[PDB]
Amino acid sequence: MQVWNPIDNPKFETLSYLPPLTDNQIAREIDYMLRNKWIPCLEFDPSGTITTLPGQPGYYGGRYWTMWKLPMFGCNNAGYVLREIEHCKNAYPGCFIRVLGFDNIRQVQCCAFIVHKP
Amino acid sequence: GFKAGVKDYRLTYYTPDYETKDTDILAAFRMTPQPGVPPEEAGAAVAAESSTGTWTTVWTDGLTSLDRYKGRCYDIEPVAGEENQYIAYVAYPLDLFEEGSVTNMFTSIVGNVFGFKALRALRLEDLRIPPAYSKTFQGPPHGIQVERDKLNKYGRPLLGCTIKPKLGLSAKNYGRAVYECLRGGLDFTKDDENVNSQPFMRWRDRFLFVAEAIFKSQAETGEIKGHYLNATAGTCEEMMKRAQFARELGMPIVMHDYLTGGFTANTTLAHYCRDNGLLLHIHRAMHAVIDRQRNHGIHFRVLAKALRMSGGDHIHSGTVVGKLEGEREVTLGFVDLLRDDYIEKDRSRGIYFTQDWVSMPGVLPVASGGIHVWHMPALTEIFGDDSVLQFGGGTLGHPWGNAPGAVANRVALEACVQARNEGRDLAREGNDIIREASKWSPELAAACEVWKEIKFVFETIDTL
Amino acid sequence: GFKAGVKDYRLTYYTPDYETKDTDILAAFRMTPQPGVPPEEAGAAVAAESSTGTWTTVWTDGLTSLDRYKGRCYDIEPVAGEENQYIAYVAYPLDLFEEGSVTNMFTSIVGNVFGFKALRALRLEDLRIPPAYSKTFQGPPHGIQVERDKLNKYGRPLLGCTIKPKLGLSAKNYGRAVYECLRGGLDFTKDDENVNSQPFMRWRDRFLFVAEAIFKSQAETGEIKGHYLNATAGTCEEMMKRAQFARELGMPIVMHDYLTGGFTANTTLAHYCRDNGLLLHIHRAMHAVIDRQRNHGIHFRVLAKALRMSGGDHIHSGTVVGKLEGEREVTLGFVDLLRDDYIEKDRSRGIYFTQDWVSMPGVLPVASGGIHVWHMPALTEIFGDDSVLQFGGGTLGHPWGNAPGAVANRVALEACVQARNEGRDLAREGNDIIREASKWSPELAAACEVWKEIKFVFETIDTL
Amino acid sequence: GFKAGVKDYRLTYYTPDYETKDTDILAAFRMTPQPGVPPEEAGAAVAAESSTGTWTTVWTDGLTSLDRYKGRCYDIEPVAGEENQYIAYVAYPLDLFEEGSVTNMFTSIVGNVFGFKALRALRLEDLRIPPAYSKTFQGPPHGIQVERDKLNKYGRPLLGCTIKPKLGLSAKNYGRAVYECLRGGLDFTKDDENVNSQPFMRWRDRFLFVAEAIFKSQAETGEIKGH
Amino acid sequence: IVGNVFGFKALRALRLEDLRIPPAYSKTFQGPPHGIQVERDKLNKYGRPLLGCTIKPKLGLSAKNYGRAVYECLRGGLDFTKDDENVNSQPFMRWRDRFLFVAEAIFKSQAETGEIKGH
Ligand SMILES: O=C(O)[C@@](O)(COP(=O)(O)O)[C@H](O)[C@H](O)COP(=O)(O)O
Ligand SMILES: O=C(O)[C@@](O)(COP(=O)(O)O)[C@H](O)[C@H](O)COP(=O)(O)O
Ligand SMILES: [Mg+2]
Ligand SMILES: [Mg+2]
Ligand SMILES: [Mg+2]
Ligand SMILES: [Mg+2]
Repeated sequence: MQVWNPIDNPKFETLSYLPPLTDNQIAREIDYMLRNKWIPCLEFDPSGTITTLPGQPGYYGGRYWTMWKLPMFGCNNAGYVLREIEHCKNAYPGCFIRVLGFDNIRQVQCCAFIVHKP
Repeated sequence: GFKAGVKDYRLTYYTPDYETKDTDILAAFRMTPQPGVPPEEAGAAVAAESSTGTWTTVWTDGLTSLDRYKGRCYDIEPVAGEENQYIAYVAYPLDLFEEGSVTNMFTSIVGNVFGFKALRALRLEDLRIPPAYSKTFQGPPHGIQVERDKLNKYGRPLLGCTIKPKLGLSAKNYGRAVYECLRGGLDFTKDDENVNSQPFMRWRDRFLFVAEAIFKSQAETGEIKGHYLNATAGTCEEMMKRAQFARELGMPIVMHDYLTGGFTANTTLAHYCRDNGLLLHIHRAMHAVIDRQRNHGIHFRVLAKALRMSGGDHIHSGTVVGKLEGEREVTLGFVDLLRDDYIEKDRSRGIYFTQDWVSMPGVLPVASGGIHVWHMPALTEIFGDDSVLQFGGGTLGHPWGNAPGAVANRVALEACVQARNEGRDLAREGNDIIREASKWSPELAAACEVWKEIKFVFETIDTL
Repeated sequence: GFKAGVKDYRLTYYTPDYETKDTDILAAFRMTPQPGVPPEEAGAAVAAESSTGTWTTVWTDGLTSLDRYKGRCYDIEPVAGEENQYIAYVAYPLDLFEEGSVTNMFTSIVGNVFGFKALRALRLEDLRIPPAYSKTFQGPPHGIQVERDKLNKYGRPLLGCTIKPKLGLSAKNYGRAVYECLRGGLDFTKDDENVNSQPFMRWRDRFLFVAEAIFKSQAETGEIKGHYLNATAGTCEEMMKRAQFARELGMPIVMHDYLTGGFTANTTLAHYCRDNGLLLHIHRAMHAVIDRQRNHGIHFRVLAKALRMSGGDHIHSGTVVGKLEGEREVTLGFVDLLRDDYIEKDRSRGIYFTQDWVSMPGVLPVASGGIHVWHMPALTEIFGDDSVLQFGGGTLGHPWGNAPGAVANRVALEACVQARNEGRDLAREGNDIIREASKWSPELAAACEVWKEIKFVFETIDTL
Repeated sequence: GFKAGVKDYRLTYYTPDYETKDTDILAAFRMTPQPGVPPEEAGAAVAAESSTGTWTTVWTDGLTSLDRYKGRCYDIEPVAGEENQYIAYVAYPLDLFEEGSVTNMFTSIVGNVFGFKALRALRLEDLRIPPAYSKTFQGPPHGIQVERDKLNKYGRPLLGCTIKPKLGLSAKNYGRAVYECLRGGLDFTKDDENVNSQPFMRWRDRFLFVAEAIFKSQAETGEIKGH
Repeated sequence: IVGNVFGFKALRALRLEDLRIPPAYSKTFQGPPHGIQVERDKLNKYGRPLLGCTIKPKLGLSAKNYGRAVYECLRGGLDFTKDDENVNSQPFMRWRDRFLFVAEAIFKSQAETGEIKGH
């Protein structure tokens, strides 16, 4: 028998229960979004906590982050998304960073994962 | 003039050359006449006694127009592989139904014709709802897209678990097995269908002990969590009281059994849940008394399209491999009717008509019943994302506890998602993926060894 | 200790030597196992998954007492005249049900076991309700004896008629065919099951035009009259609004369809009707989708005992001779369960248990569905007094009108009552009585000549 | 991609070859363009600023589908007997309106386009309402046939009269000129449009004095009366 | 004043220009709820005109995308934001879902610049 640790063990949603992500396995999740005609984007925030309200169902605080420049409309090669992450990392070396995708026909996001931690 | 007596049914209600309108409801029946009865008199006797008709002539028929208020049979075909079996088509005018009622439609179409002395069997397969009739319903309270945004969860299917034993636990022990499950990796938790309010555990102090575990497990992992609370009751005044106490505590979701509770009580809860911001989960109980046999009853593909009109955000839909009966092609056919906006005719899956929904939101399907970690690659290829997966005894039956038994259910799903979105075959492989994954996780190699040789294989009864 | 794995069902839930208590609920099932499954594993798999049980072992079983909260099978017998068919008996503890709910009992007993992969059929026949469980229900609002005193009618069965055509009449023509029927000799009048509120006739101005004919026909003959108003609707807020406008006008009786409306909505109308002094009439619609076939479903003798506990003053029960299917012995067996206070075991009529009702009021049965004046002597010997008889097309299809066609239905009943309470045989005779009576009444000789050669004779499907 | 600037209206909203659906609302306009403006730019400038459109390009247009939420002009004809006058046809998708509101339809179709600097006149003539949109309204409370049956009057037109002078009568004199009219052969009587509640006659004691004349004139001729 | 006289057969045109309301008739009305001076004091803004912006495209956006184009506008220097005149409650965006997603952006943009905001 083994015991799961309850102290100082945060998690960050999808893909966060697997071993850490290498640089190769990152440019395989972008070629899957490009093969279905979706639109990449970037975000960053200094904190990651969640707050509530006394008696209002379905209201949570801390779900919006800040957008880097603009969505990349009409992008075909995966070498530009990788270069923009490096520009984002030098300006704010003390924030989290996330990668998103957009489906414009059903109006809903399709992916999300973390690429940098403070 | 007026002439009293008895007449045949095929002199008014059998019209073989008729062109239908785009404002009509259509139905398809499979029937078996008794010996000595023509296949057309029996067909005309089904349209007559559902709209306007009786066994004799009356004088009040001449005070109104009957060709304007009558139903009529227009097509009959024989089944291949049966001496005496046929399929009949019937059309209904629009001005016969009340706007906003699911009760009236079922009272009219199926209320008296199943028990005639001149028949041996009858089954209803499909219906068509014109866009001019579905615009008078509210529909699902939120939908699929408005529910994925409140919870902030994108890119993978959702996960859950139900609490066991079914009955016999107290109120403080019931909420201690919720915290350990939710803190290990799951998203939801649930009551059983028959846990309402009973001498060993009353309803009001369970709602309070469950709400204390969600807050403690939410501040420890940094993710949003929830639990379905059951609002089924014996009267409406009691069902409305248990829905107002979940709103004061700030809970997101509730439950209801819509076939033993009724269709009138399910359209009031749906209206309440829209005006106050709650989510609704629907459980199909007592559905196999009607749906199981091939030659008598109502198919579930018909009971599915009434829920989408009445209102709901989730629904159970069964599994292909498990302890309960189901078929692959029929399931793949009626999931499409639940999730999509335009569906075409495909007789290889059991669809008789073309259906449009003119922008009504879709519903999420739920798969449950006797499934463990070896079925993971097979349940991801059939349903994909946009679905919910539930393990009740495959979580609480782990040899180490409730929390270790929820890490093995999340690692096995993420390991399959990563392999799928890389270009691998989830049908030929699937054993190798789990076998490779159970090498850096010691909680998966333990669950992989107790349920290694468990399968359910029997014959099927329906067979399309 | 705790040992994880999979076990057989017959190691805990099969107890062949058990003596039942007088505080237990009992059930009888007829089943058909799949090839390669012992008849005792299948019986134990039905008791396990209805109270407490699942497909694997869990660690929380040891936090409570299981022999105290479990169901168990104790008797199995084989059917004579079949290879693969058996009868199983199951007992349930009292602390498993919620007091005052018909919904909970059906959710527990029949919610998941009908669709197992290791079965081909299953049917429920009977139940036993101990006196310690039926004392928590209200029951019928008034009863049989409190209803015969408000109306001042003693010594003969009651009479009625329904209005045809089913759909397509306006609101002023609908109330003109009521006055002519009620002024000729009838006691009641009725709507059809699918007349709720529709573009050709809305509900609020029909309630007003019908109330004007009752007052005019009651002051002309000096007898009390009535009409069943239909209160079925799409939500509860609208069903509760049509019941207050009937009380505001001073009407005695209303209607409801309790199988397409639901069990939760039928227990609040019953509570309202007791608190405000109204009478309730119940229509069994959509009942032959479940009850018709011999090897799958639920018998109507079970659905009657739930209505008696939920609440109602009338109920439909079918006829022996007509256009709908029924059997003499089964009907004579389940009428006794509706009208009496103590009933014993009789396997020649289909009763498996002994039932006691400890002073709950009875319910009146109603016969309808395609009967004319030649069936009168046969319907008086079977039911006697304490029943209702309805002729819809046998009244409105008379060659002279609505009022002449209601004198012939009253003369024929009184002529049979007088002959019965004189010592004559109503089975050998009955033709001579009608033939003698149609000599001082010219309205009976006219109806006796249009329906002389009309009978319904086909084969029966159930056959006890 | 995204390119900022100003563009013509006839590059997206003028589709001369389009076949309409049976689930669409249709409108007909008569217009008069200002000098130096083609008759096709002006037509496309009316469909654009009623559903989706503005005077410049924005970046949020690419987050959704625009051919699915846009209105479009499909037919233009000239009026006979006028140098500068035309008729334009515009179609609207169904998912743009709220069910059960007459306010929303008029706010969308006619709310801003009548006061553009590049026009001199504009008039709306007709509309078409599909059956899938009128089924969400209640409609008339009773109708024509349910009202002739409550009053028991068949075979001839109805008759009425309104009371004069318009303003300046007291509450007791107002109700004695009703009895004399109703007892002579009329069926109805009426107030004027600007009699609500005023210092010379308040509303609550006029409702009572009028109800006393109907009862007296109804028991004298044996016919139903009203006001 | 204007209910029947515009459509007489003995006229071809008619237009109304002005009116005069005596002080003995306007004293029976309530008037503006707050005014100009009671509104500049609740917001603490003196010495310059106010600024705003409306959201485009007019119709066709969802409820989560509608509220993330409000935060970016309000955090850059504006004071107000606005709906379009024909955005009430429609199949692509219902009214109760939008009132909640808009209220989440105001709180996040008000705690970052230290000024009062609205919509
Ligand atoms: O009672 C049960 O069996 C379950 O709680 C599953 O428990 P386990 O995971 O322990 O088996 C589900 O409610 C049924 O599967 C519903 O069936 P369906 O969805 O097919 O209608
Ligand atoms: O719809 C009908 O047929 C009836 O109105 C009878 O009309 P008629 O007298 O004109 O035939 C009755 O509701 C059914 O008989 C009910 O059946 P049951 O009581 O057997 O359930
Ligand atoms: Mg369950
Ligand atoms: Mg009927
Ligand atoms: Mg006037
Ligand atoms: Mg505007």
